[PDB]
Amino acid sequence: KRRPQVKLTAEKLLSDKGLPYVLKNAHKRIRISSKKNSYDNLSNIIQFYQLWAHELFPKAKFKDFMKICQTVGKTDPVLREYRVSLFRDEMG
Amino acid sequence: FKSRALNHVKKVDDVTGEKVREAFEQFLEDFSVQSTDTGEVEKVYRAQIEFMKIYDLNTIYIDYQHLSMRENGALAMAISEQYYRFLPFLQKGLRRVVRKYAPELLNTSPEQTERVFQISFFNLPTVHRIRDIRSEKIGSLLSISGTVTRTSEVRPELYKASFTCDMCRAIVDNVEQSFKYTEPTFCPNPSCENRAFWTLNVTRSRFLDWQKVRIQENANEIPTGSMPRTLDVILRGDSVERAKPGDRCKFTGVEIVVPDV
Amino acid sequence: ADFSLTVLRARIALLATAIGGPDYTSQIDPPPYKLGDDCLACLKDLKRWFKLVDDQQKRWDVAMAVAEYRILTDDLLPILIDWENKCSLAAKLANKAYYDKIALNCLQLLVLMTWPLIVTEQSSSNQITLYGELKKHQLVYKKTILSMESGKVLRAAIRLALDVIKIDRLSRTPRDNMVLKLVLNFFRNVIAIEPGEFTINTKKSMDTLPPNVSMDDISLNTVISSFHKNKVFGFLLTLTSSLSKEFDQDFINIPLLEIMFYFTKDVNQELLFPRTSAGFELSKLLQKEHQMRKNVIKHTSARHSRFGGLLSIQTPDKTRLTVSGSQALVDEKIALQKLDDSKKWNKRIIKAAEGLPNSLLNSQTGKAIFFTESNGKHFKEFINNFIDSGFNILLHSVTNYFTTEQDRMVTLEQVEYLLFFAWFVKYQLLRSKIDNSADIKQVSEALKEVTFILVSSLLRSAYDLKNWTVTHAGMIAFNELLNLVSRTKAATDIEFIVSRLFSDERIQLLSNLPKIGSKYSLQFMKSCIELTHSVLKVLEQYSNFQKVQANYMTEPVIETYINFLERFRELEDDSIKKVFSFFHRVFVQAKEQALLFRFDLIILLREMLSPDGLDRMSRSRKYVSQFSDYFLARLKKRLKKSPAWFVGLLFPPLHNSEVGFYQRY
Amino acid sequence: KKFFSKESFLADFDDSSDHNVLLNTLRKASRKQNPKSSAFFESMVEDIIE
Amino acid sequence: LREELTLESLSNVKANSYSEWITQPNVSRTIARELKSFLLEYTDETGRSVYGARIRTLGEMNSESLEVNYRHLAESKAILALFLAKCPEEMLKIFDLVAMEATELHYPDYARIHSEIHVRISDFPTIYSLRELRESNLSSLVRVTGVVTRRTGVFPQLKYVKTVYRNYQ
DNA sequence: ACACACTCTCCAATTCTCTAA
Ligand SMILES: [Zn+2]
Repeated sequence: KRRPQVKLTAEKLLSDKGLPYVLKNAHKRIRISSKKNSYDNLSNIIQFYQLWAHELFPKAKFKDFMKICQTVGKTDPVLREYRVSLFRDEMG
Repeated sequence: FKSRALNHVKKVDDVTGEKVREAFEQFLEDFSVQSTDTGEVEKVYRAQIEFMKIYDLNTIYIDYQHLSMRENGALAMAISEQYYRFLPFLQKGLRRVVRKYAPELLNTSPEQTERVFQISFFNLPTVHRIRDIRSEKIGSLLSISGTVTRTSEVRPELYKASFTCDMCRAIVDNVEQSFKYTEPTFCPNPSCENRAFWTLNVTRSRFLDWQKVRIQENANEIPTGSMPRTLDVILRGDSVERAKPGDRCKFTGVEIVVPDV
Repeated sequence: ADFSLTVLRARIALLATAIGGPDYTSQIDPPPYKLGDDCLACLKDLKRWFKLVDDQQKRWDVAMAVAEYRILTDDLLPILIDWENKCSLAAKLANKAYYDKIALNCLQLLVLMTWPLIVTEQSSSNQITLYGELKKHQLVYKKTILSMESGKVLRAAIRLALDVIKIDRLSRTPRDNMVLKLVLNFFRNVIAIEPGEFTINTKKSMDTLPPNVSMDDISLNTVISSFHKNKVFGFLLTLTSSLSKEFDQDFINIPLLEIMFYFTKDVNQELLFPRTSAGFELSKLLQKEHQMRKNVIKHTSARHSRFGGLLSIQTPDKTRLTVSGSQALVDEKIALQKLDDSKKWNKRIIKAAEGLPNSLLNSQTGKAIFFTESNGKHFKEFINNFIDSGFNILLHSVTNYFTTEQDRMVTLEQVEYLLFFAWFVKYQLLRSKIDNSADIKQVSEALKEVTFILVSSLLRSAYDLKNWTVTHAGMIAFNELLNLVSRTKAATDIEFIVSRLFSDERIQLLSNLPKIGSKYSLQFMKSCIELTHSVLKVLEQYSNFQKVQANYMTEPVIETYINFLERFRELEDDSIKKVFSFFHRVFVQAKEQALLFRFDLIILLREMLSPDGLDRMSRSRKYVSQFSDYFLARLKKRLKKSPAWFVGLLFPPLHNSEVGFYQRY
Repeated sequence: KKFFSKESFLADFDDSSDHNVLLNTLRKASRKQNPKSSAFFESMVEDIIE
Repeated sequence: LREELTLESLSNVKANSYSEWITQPNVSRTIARELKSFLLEYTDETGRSVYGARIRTLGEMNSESLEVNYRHLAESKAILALFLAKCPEEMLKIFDLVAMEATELHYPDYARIHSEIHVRISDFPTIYSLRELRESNLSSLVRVTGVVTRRTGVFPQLKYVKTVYRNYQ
């Protein structure tokens, strides 16, 4: 056979390298200010998400990363279990 | 069969070109200078078109001063700085006016092919030396002077081409050349796939007259301790064989860039 | 066989000379043509070659033969024009029947050869083979017919009509009425022939104007000039306006619909109203060109392309990247963008309409067609007199036909009706917006109850069977009716009509419609948006409302709005005003903030708001920056109150009962 | 309001109100222009006679 | 196929170009009949048919080239002269195939002496130097004068692409 | 034999459609 293709998958997201890093650091990473423009602060938010997306899975263009995430995010039950777990933690 | 239309084909269009086209149209209509002797509108460019009709000519001469004073000069600026972009639109503008006032000129018995009009300009503001040609001015409108040193014989240049397939009875028409001899990409009949063995139909295709000439700097203009530079110039249409070796001439046109074919 | 084929071609060629010829005694250099004999049989047999053979075998070979021997251009036009000019001189003074017989039968062939072309999966392989070439020859036909003596054959065709206008309807035999159908059937073709559409067999993934044809020969501009000089517009105007008085409506009023479609098609109404001028706007456009040039310059390095050094960028966790070029040294935004731009893949992509001629339904209409001044004023005069004279009487007849015949319809007649309605209603609204001499009463037949039912029924039936092109046109027609209603309410029965228009069933349909738009072409989504704006604005001025607005707000509508909004480089200034009006409605008024916290919106606002996209001084930036400020304020508040939304922002919202309620609020 | 009636239109419809040398030479000549072949056969038969 | 045109019917070029009109079978047959009728019939003022007298001497010298004066061809059947000036490469093929019929009328079995005859045109009524030639002259017949500067040796050349050759220089 | 240009083929990745809980 030819070599099988490599893809983004929920296992990467649920890995310790994955989504927990964002929740462990996002409060410290991003910072808005009224003292800078909308365009300024708006640009700032995307920095962290871009660098994190590269570190996670360098295949593809940033937009493609988001739009790929939509499919697995809506379909996989284990990922959804993790997400309802987050919002239960806030219900705790 | 899996027949399919190019549903998506609707093209992108340059608004500046269409506006320049139908502004140059109005200039040709109504430049409306008064008579040399009296305060009466004469409309010289319409008269020049009528003159061309009388003698079956193919070229029209325009004065850059007349264009400079038109519509606060913006039209003259667009023509001056971006001649290579706007030359087809100027041709389209003139074709309509000649149709309107002298449709006998549109053709060159069986059917008669269309006349390839030539626009010409003169009395530009300043003349450059061969030593002043610099790559920042590529594609602009200029005028140059020097002494002729060589001329080539007149040769036919392929302008528009037409081909027919060997493996099936099919024809391709109005193929566009630019700098190298160029041929079709597919057999248009889907019953055949042969790309080879095209032949150029010399009757249906169209040619132009072409001549190469070579010039060098005027001796009285050479700077201190230096020697004269040279340049190659292209002549086409009704201006071939006008130049003579050893004479002094003034030229106008656009400078271009030619590849390694 | 090939020899049988050429035998028929030769038979035709001999018939192409038995017809007659000009006179070489004449010493008149040249004279006109001169007439043969058996020529009745010649014309009749040619008619048989079309009907009895080519139609029965489904070929178009016979048409190829007559095009080879140039019959139309060479004989038919001078036979007709000589008949016309002879009878004209006789009328100036103020067997002959046989001459008139020849005039009739030449015209009927002109209709046949210029008849427009249709291709399907049931057309013969012969026709499919010949489609592309006969297109070229019909283009030649259009140019020629408009050219001869500045178009004088068109006076022959209307003189034929004038014979049958002449004497009372009470006398007029069925054979007689066919002439009055035939003449109008001719002008439809002459307007309908236009430059070809390229088509190929999809076996492998890898212009059609002939050498004697050009655009100015073929443009709609030309056709206006040609009809005006040759006295057509008076005929269409007189004939349509006295239509109610006992001309048998049945024979005329569909052909006479198709004309009005076939040259309203490809005009934007604003081009007919102005709202040195050409030179002034050209200079302004050159300023815009300079701004684009400035944008390129701001991304251009000072020193040359081989001077360039090398750059390294270090992340958190001490890992390093490499990028080249001299601007990357100073601009991190550019370095970040340039870094991702190298990467190869793009996800491959998905794609609604076929079978009918180019129109508003499947082309970008931000592209005018161009008029002489005399043409502009003559066209304005023709349709203005049409509207003030003919429109109500035409619509009343054609609509009370179609209610009795809806089941039998074909896709084209549906798309004609819906794009004749739309054009004329909009143009009148615009004209009276401009000036007080105009009035809205002129188009007022559209509102009465029968037509409202019919536009509704077309939209209904088209939607259910998933026919998306009729659904698209019906969307355009139903938009205008609502627009006209809001006009008239800004001045009795109209409220009754509203209440019936906004029964619950229709709200289900009109709510449903933007949701499916996400898949389809850029026009479809734009129709959905403009209809939605109108639909909500009427019900705002009804005063029910809270039920209806909550019906609209959900994920699959928002998806469509963003998917449309990101192609803003192609769209108008006005449409973006409409989109942000809707986001103001979702975000501020309804207070359903949770829909828009989704990442591909946040990307979009950077692109569009950057020095990249929307101009620094267009009115759009006022709205956009005023929106984003408020957006990010509310987002700040939400994120600090509940940090889980950092992982929320990537994904759709979560539809579980127990956690989802707190999630959304 | 307009009307554009029939009877007006019928009434108004009618009342309203160098190879350049050689080519011409040959065209005009073309427009202007067994016993006949006996001279040929006579030249053939003179070989028999002489 | 069977029917033929009149000479007056050829006054109107009916196709989109000259070459595509000459090459049609009925037109070509008409031209062939007319050329043969000219060659068998043209006379001096004294009668004394010149071409019957030239074909006679063609065999007397065992020759291969028949010579035709252009003025004679322009003096009657003028349209054929016009077509010859416009499309020589077609017209001369038809004219050669007529000349063989005319020569075999004098000398049957001349095909055993030479298989094919060439018509030579003389006294073409317009002249250019090597200055005045332009792209419009392409594929037209021309008449030119000058000095012969250089000459190659004679070689054989393959005639058809069993084999046949011809001389070349 | 050593880089290239071009052709051919198979296989699995992807999206679309139907069914039942
Ligand atoms: Zn082919």
